[PDB]
Amino acid sequence: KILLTPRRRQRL
Amino acid sequence: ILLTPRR
Amino acid sequence: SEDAGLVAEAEAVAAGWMLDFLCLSLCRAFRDGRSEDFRRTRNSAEAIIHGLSSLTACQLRTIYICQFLTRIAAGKTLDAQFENDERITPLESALMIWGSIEKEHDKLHEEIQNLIKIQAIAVCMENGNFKEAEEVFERIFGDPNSHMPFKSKLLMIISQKDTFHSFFQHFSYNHMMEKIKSYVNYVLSEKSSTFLMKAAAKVVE
Amino acid sequence: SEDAGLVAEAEAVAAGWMLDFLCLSLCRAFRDGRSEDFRRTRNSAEAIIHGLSSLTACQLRTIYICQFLTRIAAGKTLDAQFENDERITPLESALMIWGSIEKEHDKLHEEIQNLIKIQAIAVCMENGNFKEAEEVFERIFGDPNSHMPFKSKLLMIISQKDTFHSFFQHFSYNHMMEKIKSYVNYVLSEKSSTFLMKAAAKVVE
Repeated sequence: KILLTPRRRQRL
Repeated sequence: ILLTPRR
Repeated sequence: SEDAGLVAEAEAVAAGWMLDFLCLSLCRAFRDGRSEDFRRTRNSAEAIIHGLSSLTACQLRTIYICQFLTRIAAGKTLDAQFENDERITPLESALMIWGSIEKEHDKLHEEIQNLIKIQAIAVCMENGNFKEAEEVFERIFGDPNSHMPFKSKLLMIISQKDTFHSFFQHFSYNHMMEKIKSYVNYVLSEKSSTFLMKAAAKVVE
Repeated sequence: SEDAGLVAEAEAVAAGWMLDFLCLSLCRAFRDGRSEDFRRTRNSAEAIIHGLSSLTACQLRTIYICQFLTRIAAGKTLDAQFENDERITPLESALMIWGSIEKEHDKLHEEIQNLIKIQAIAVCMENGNFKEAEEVFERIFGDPNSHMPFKSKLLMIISQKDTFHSFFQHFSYNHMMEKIKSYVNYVLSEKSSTFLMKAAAKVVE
């Protein structure tokens, strides 16, 4: 689960 | 580097 | 002294103190615009939260408050992903969080909710992301026939497909931040006296 | 109405308090073989260290202890790099920190030191890295002053690729761990009186 830090939509 | 290692 | 039970009870208490202290620090960095401090405190808050093995209602609210601030701080970063559904923008994620706290303070809650909804659409429109604005709108305003505050105004704006609208100058990103900073001042008033900070403050007074 | 300077000084003080508490938690997880707690507490201590504004001798020592335990726990992980020199293996790194801590070089200290040396070699050999094992021996046992009963025997065992010799069966990883855990118990007794843990123990007594 994503807590305080996000991932990048512009990846893979 | 403190507690968590480089790979 | 190393009675496992008593140690477990003590570590829960100490983790609550640390969480409150870190929320306080995150709030102040947020308010002050201390971007690097905010990042450091965020990393610490995140680790401490991951280490918890139990949650009081107060701790859950504090976690929500930290999550809320990190989404808001990233509100103009349309590519930051805070939900498993990669479609959900940061301000939409902030809205979802807000829907879990401060409900009992209905006038401030509604005001901040409305401003976030407005800017969730504005950040897409101002980027030229007209289709995404439409999709955000659909997600945050539910059934097309349902009525909600500012909804019909925002649909008119989205339909006109322009990166600039005067409405977004009045209900601006800065205005949203200012109302949210007001809520942050409230969290600060409640938490500025929590155990760890109060103890630390007297050491340096 | 708050003073930004006193706040920042207070945050630096709290960070030192949290450092001490997290070290204690790290030790207990180590001692108890609680691997996931160890990893999570490690992450927390790592983030919290960035709240310090200076470093006292006590705090450097505390960080050293945390660093030591993490290298030891990662002892079998030849994946992990803890030093700029990519050749230094985790137990070698542990060894370096063990010689850095301000502490008495007694019987227990020398004993832990030599057990780590032995295991630094044994894990290289367990991985069929016999050449690495010789290089490790050279680094840690090459000094004429670094004496140990069977020091020569150890090198011959390496040279003959005798990974499963009785020497290694006896001076095992688990044997090393029991001696280190014994030292960890001492740190626990020393540091259980630090501010945060003591305050929390009082709340719950």
